[PDB]
Amino acid sequence: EKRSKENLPWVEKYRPETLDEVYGQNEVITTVRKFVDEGKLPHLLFYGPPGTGKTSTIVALAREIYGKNYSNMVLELNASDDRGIDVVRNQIKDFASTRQIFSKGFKLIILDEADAMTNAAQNALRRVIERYTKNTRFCVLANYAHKLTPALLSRCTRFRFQPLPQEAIERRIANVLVHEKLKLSPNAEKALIELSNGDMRRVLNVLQSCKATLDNPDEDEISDDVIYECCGAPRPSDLKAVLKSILEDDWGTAHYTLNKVRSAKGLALIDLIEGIVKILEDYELQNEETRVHLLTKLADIEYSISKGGNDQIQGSAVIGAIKASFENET
Amino acid sequence: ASMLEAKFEEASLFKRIIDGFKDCVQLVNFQCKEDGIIAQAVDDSRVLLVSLEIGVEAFQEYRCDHPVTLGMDLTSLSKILRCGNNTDTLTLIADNTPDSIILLFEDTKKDRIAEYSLKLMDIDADFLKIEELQYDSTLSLPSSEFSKIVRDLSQLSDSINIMITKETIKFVADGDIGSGSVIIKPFVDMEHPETSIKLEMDQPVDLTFGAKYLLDIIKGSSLSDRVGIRLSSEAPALFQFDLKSGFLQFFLAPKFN
Amino acid sequence: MSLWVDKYRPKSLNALSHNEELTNFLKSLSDQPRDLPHLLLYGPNGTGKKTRCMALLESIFGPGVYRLKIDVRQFVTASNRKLELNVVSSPYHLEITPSDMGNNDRIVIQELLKEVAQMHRYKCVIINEANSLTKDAQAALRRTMEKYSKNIRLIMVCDSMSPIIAPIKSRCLLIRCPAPSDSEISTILSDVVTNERIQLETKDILKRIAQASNGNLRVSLLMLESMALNNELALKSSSPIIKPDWIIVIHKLTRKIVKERSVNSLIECRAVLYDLLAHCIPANIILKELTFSLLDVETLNTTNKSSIIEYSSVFDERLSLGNKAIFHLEGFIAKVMCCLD
Amino acid sequence: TLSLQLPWVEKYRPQVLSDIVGNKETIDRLQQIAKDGNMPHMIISGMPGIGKTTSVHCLAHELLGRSYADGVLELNASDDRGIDVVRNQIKHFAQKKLHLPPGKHKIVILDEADSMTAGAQQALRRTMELYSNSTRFAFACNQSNKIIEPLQSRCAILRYSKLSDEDVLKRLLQIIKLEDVKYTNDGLEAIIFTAEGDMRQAINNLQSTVAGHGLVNADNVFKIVDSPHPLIVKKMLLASNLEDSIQILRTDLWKKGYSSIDIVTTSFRVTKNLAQVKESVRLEMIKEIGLTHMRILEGVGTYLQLASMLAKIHKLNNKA
Amino acid sequence: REEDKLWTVKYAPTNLQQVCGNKGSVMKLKNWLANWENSKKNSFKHAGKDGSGVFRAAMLYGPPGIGKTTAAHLVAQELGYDILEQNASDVRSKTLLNAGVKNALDNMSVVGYFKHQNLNGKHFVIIMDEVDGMGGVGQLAQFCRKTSTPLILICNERNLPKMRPFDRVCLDIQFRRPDANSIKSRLMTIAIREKFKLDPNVIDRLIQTTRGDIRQVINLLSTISTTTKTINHENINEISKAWEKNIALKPFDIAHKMLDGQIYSDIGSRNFTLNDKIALYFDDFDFTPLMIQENYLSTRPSVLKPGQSHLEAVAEAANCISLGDIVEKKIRSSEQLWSLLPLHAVLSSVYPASKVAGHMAGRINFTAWLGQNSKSAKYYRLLQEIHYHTR
DNA sequence: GCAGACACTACGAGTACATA
DNA sequence: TTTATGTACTCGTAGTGTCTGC
Ligand SMILES: Nc1ncnc2c1ncn2[C@@H]1O[C@H](COP(=O)(O)OP(=O)(O)OP(O)(O)=S)[C@@H](O)[C@H]1O
Ligand SMILES: Nc1ncnc2c1ncn2[C@@H]1O[C@H](COP(=O)(O)OP(=O)(O)OP(O)(O)=S)[C@@H](O)[C@H]1O
Ligand SMILES: Nc1ncnc2c1ncn2[C@@H]1O[C@H](COP(=O)(O)OP(=O)(O)OP(O)(O)=S)[C@@H](O)[C@H]1O
Ligand SMILES: Nc1ncnc2c1ncn2[C@@H]1O[C@H](COP(=O)(O)OP(=O)(O)O)[C@@H](O)[C@H]1O
Ligand SMILES: [Mg+2]
Ligand SMILES: [Mg+2]
Ligand SMILES: [Mg+2]
Repeated sequence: EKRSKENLPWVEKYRPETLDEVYGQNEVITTVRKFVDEGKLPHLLFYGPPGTGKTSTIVALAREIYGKNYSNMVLELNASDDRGIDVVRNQIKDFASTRQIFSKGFKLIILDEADAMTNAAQNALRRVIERYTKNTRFCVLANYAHKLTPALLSRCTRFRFQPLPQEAIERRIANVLVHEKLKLSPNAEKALIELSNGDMRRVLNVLQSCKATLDNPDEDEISDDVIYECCGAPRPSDLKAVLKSILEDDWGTAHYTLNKVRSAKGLALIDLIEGIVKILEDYELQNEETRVHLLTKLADIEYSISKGGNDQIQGSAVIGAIKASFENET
Repeated sequence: ASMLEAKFEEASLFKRIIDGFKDCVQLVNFQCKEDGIIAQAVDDSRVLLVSLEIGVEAFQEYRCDHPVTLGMDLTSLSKILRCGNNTDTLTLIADNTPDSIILLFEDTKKDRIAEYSLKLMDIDADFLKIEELQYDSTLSLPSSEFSKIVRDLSQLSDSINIMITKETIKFVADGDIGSGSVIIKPFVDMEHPETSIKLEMDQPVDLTFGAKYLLDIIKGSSLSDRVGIRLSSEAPALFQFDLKSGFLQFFLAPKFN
Repeated sequence: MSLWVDKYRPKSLNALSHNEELTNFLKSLSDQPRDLPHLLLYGPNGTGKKTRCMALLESIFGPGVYRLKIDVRQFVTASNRKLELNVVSSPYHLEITPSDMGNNDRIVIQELLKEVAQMHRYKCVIINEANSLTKDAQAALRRTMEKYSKNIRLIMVCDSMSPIIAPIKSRCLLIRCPAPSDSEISTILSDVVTNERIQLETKDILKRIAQASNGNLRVSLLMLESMALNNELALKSSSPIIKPDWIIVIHKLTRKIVKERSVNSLIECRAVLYDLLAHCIPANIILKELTFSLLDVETLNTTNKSSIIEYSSVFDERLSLGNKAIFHLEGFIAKVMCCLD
Repeated sequence: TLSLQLPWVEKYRPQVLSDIVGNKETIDRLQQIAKDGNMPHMIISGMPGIGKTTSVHCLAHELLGRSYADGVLELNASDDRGIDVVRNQIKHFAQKKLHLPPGKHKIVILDEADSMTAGAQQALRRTMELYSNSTRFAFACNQSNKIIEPLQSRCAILRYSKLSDEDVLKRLLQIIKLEDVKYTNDGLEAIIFTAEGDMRQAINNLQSTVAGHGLVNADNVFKIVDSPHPLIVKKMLLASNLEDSIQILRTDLWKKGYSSIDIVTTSFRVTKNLAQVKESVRLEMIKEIGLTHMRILEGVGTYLQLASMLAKIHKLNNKA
Repeated sequence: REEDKLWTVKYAPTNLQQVCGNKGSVMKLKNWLANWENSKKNSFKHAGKDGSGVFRAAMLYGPPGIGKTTAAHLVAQELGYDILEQNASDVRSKTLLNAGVKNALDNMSVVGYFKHQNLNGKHFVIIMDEVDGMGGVGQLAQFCRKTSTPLILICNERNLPKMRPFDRVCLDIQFRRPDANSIKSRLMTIAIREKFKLDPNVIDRLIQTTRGDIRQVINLLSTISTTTKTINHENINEISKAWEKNIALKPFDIAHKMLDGQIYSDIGSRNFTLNDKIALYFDDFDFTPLMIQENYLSTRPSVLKPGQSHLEAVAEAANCISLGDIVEKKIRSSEQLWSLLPLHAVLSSVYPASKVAGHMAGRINFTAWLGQNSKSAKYYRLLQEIHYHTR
């Protein structure tokens, strides 16, 4: 690292250095603290969506158990490091079999993003874990469970990291604003909550980019308007107006309204499709055929947009799909 | 001109020192100071720890006012040392917190001059203060004898168990082919002072070690005529190879159970 | 050579008596070649795109582009498979095609374009049949022409636009090559025959060749040469319009599909398809010919025609995303049999 | 850093054949082999965590005693079991002359035998056939399909089945009485339901609940460990109302932090393992789930894709 | 000794009159090895009565555990020929094979000198048991061309292409599944010798489920007699289900089982669920998609829905075959998504064969897309050659 | 000591698997 | 038998090194 902090992104600057600094997962953190205070630590398996605080939790845990130099006492392997079955047969076996080199303690092995390991590597790791579990504990961080061997799943204690609720994001945002001498309006905070979609890195990145957006970093408050231009996400009022124009107004008015909304501040049809999806999910529909047609046609449109294409034709397709789906209901 | 200057008497010394622990370690963290140059490096399995230290007396000329952290890579370092005549005089050159160092492979003493440079590597791992402690035993046997014993026993088992009890060194390695039980009785000789099995005793020790790591240790036996092994039940094994002005330890971690 | 298709080819833009507007546009580009961008000529095959490319090349530098040589280049891939693909090189330009196996033409593109970019300031790189690229070599090309441009230039020739990805369309200038008019086909054939020694009863034969060729001048010249050889160098007004044996096989398959709509006839259809795929034919053109020959049968209905064309579109989409074309073609024939029955 | 207490999975591992619960006939046959001594070559197969390798180790311990240090050669995936460097090891071990009791033989525990290559098993064929008097083998593989048919032609097939709820409950109650932790029958049945006949999972969940809340009551159990998502997926796919299926999807998987690809794979597995609905209906369900799977793997992973998958599954299920 | 030896070892046949079934094959082997020396004196320029005069080498194949090794051993020992066996436990590499029994191809038995009237106890009979456990096959074939000693080979599957050079260099002797009567008699003798009762109707089901594997039958008898010496007709189904052998299936038989109309019936799906169909596909995942496509349109369909003709079912199966083509293309590409194999299994084998299931119109034909594709690839190469030459 | 002999590590080409 | 990367295994070869010897 260079120049200590203040030269890092807010994602890597506000990384929790203690188990007390991890928010949201209250149950998991309390259970882990009880585990390490009572002296028992089984093979841990942390599962959850990206950005929920798995590797931060395990790094804080290893820092708490050991001294400051946790990296000198932990064999932390990642997908960047080669993890073939020869690596399991040699490096993992030697680290598990031998005694600690710096003090008296149990060896800890952290396998971040272990879902990328091959099937044979996991098969070897099975017996490696089970044989030398007396003085060596394995931790597996996996975003995807279908890539893990069921034998490996049946061996490690499963901990699920839920997406961060509202209160955890609010507390972290309050801490960040206190540190950074920054002010932010509550409606902007709610917009950040809706924009996060359970991710914390998204929140930190949007805060950093919005502080960069302001001409004067101090004094000026971050409103939801600044959030919406900086992220580029559609405003809820724009989505409501577009949906109303589509539902009631005819083709000329609806097409002109959608084009004007998109060209006002450079909206994309994506993020607008699932904004409309959220708004329509907030409706009650008497006929299931409306739901079926909406879901199928909008999924096809989103797939086509993901593959890329002509935006005008896709917008016309969106309008046609919605208007054809809300006429079968009556 | 440059802040850090270290002109070796010969490139052979540095080549031998690097090749001593090149195989067992990938990343090396040199720390140049006015007292000398040290290098604390850890194996990938984090079992075998190497602590190089070269005194100021092994350099024909040496000067380094500001402490420098030279994190490097032994593969590319050995590749750089591979090219260049061994009789040539190497001169390590570095700047004030640089991105690289300069290897003066000055051929003979005139004419050809080389300027091989290796980009410096950002190793943020601080040096580990594992110097020594109250060791239970302190033996000292010739490097050739220890290397021969380790090479003979590695073919019989995957683990060599070193036992010291009542002024006696005993190596045992039980495996599939057989079980070696090479034993050594301490002695001293005035006729040939180099071969002398020195020993000290506080408490008996029964520590087992891997075979490949011990082979990695004995690969460095060419540097020193004598090797000093110190063991303890609550300390990693120490293998102090004595150099012309410094030393080269090997902190090996024993197996448990 | 003795073939008339490669004996009379216009070397310069002055001899391009095909399209006045396209020749004028190419001459506009050749007026100041110091800043000529990358081109991409598209249109029906047989129009003469390569002729325009070579004419523009010799208008940029000078005479001598038309002298060519063969230089086989050894290329190594994953494992140790050898797929040595020759390049038809020349002074002042370089001609390449993705005739190599499609799954690993990306390496051919990568190292060959990197080798030619090691240095009359630029060497044009013509890529025939660019629509056959597999969206992986095009990814390399995206930065290949963008990074090094003052030293290398591309004239990317392809007969279709759909497989070419959006960035390649974006960074390349688009030039359109319409097919010749029937009057122009007849004029070109008349000039060829009066430079040749074939006797014509009436120019109606040239018009019939123009109508049968369907805007394809290359097959028009080939058919004229074949007829002249078969008619003892004296064309007859009653000479039947000879078709390629491939067209005959397609039409016989269409007749068998139309008349008999049983499973056994589908078995002989599968056998004929196996033979045709063994006869070096792309899947897109054979499905297109089968579809358009099916729609030309007069015993069909408009509903059957609509169903056939819709399933033809579906199975052509399947061809664009499939490996073994025989399954898709057999499925299309099965659906056609189901609809007609 | 204090020395860790051994986990209850390994602390209470059985050491005698009597403590293994489930598959009473197989355990009794193993006991009769143990006192008889005439151990044949056997292959042990079953789902993970039901007591395969522990029975092998217990039988090896019981048949031969103080000779356990050198009279048994144990191999596993961590050892580089290849055709060349390892054929010599078993060849020497079988050719090794060690004096046993009259009715006992050397044991070669080729643990996790489904991961070996074909050539290793081809050599093991004649290795087993030659020295059948001196050494005996013991394969312990999760899947018996990888083992070639010549190896199956000279082995005793011992198929373990998933543990019944009564046996898991019995051994669990034994563990509670040895550990003296306050328990409620509702919590125990919650542990049984969560384990799905996987014994090690039951012990691990018991550990987590005991050391997380002290009491193993059902609320604490469901707080610590979640219900198995295959059951939730099966409930979602079998619902009759599309709104109900969408609500189950969202609330129980999307708001609980489950990846879309995990939901799709679990839906495919549930559909292929489901039997209530008609075979053809399962075929179109599998086809649609696979189309959504291709969409997910190609890059677009969204709640909308899963919602469309459920909508089309309801289209096929409701018969238009 | 007794009680400390495997049942499949102590009850091994002692003479050629103790082999269960395969009397014709053992008789043929005995005739061939009893007349090899006459063929040697004839210099292999003509055949004999049964044709043994042209082939100095023979090879034995069959299902496992039927008696190939025992027949070879007894035939070699009865005439006194000294056995010299090579096995998969030892190296059969080309260099070591040339450094192994290559000199022994025309030497003499020194132990035959020391052992011993035994007139023909002074020669090598060479035994490559487990030939399939392999340029070893080329060296073995070249040995078969030139050998001065009796030579036989034991393998399991002739149809593998790696024993294709053995097509006409050996006297093939085929061993089949033995008839249940001899095995019944042998198990009666074994049961009355080992104190446990056996019920005659049980042997038929044991052979049926074990698929004619006598060694596994003996192992089953031993294991059952460990704790329950009495074998009756009550637990016969329990034992058969517990010891059922999940043998792999050949591509033609895979196509036959996939196209059988019973498995897709309502009653037939209780035991043979679609999971079993996926497992059956996964045995040979490279030939099943090709095998299904080439004979899904040459059957009488027996699972036609009401109001649906055979052509409609053919088209609806072809649609999913085309979908499976795209799935395979995504699987075998740069992305390399091998988690998509179960989907390809359904879309390429199960669903297309779930609509055209029934008895064969003709018979299952080998895949022709491989040969057609190879010929097309060569024709493409020759087309490229002439295209570049004339350019 | 130079020469041969020796067995070792290192390297390269080929084959086969890829969901339970 | 084509497939089209990445992984793992296996073998074979070429040198490279120290060890015996005259
Ligand atoms: N519960 C939390 N409390 C505070 N900060 C958090 C929390 N969860 C995530 N973060 C922040 O998110 C940043 C990156 O997330 P990490 O926890 O390091 O990675 P991760 O959450 O495990 O996601 P993956 O699966 O590794 S990509 C951290 O540096 C923290 O600043
Ligand atoms: N029948 C049983 N009785 C008692 N404990 C059991 C039983 N089955 C499993 N266990 C426990 O399961 C743990 C180890 O089970 P193992 O036998 O090692 O799993 P496994 O059968 O080998 O499955 P895999 O394929 O190796 S993951 C120990 O804590 C045992 O106490
Ligand atoms: N026909 C038979 N009659 C009696 N016992 C038999 C018969 N065939 C096999 N056995 C028994 O099975 C044992 C082994 O038979 P083998 O001939 O070795 O099997 P195999 O033919 O070699 O098949 P492989 O080599 O495993 S593929 C013999 O020792 C007998 O106990
Ligand atoms: N202006 C023209 N006058 C006469 N013939 C022409 C003209 N332009 C093209 N051709 C004919 O077109 C043929 C070459 O076509 P080609 O460039 O191969 O088509 P494609 O590029 O579609 O394969 C030549 O034989 C040539 O006679
Ligand atoms: Mg992480
Ligand atoms: Mg196990
Ligand atoms: Mg045999």
